[PDB]
Amino acid sequence: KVFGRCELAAAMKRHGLDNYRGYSLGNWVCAAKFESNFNTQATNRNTDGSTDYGILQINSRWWCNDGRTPGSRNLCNIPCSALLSSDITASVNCAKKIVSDGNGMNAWVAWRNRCKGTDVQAWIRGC
Ligand SMILES: [Cl-]
Repeated sequence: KVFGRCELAAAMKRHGLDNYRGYSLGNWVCAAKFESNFNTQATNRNTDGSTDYGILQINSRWWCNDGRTPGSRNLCNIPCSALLSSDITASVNCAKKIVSDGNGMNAWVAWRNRCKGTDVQAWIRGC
């Protein structure tokens, strides 16, 4: 599915992301916009043989297991296929582990480059 902006904001808030580990809700909404264009089925292959999966483009080298990525660590203990559900639960649960690992939201390249330093609360304004 393709979420609307406020639709995703509300779902992410229900799933506990607002202010999680220091990151206000707008950060997460902006990240999803630029990572997946709000599409729960987005996938992108990388040079290292990994793939990024779902609404938050979770990577198959470190975080989820897709069975085809060399050096897999599966630190979220989740099959990547679950991260292509239209229900965001598994992606949120893994994102919480990622953002707790010690480098904040820097794991998300699109957030680092296109969200960080901007007024991210604009992404939840009007909702
Ligand atoms: Cl604005």
